[PDB]
Amino acid sequence: AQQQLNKQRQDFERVRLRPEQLSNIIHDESDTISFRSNLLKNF
Amino acid sequence: XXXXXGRXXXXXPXXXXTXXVTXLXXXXXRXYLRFHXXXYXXXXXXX
Repeated sequence: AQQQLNKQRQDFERVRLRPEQLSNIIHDESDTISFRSNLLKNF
Repeated sequence: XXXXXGRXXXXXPXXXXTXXVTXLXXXXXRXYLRFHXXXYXXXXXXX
């Protein structure tokens, strides 16, 4: 019964390695940097 | 006719450098591994 261990590993890893999205993922600067607004300001 | 002394020579047809040769005697005159047995879920699964 090595398939049961594999199913358990799959269930664990699907929860562990799942990526966050449209949520607490909050980014720093250098991610939310608008190039257009800086170009306009410098113009 | 052409046979000579018991020899049967009869069956014969009768009718850069440019070397000359004598006639009648020519001489100059698939499968990719699945997870098990690949060494994980054999050290794992904290559930």
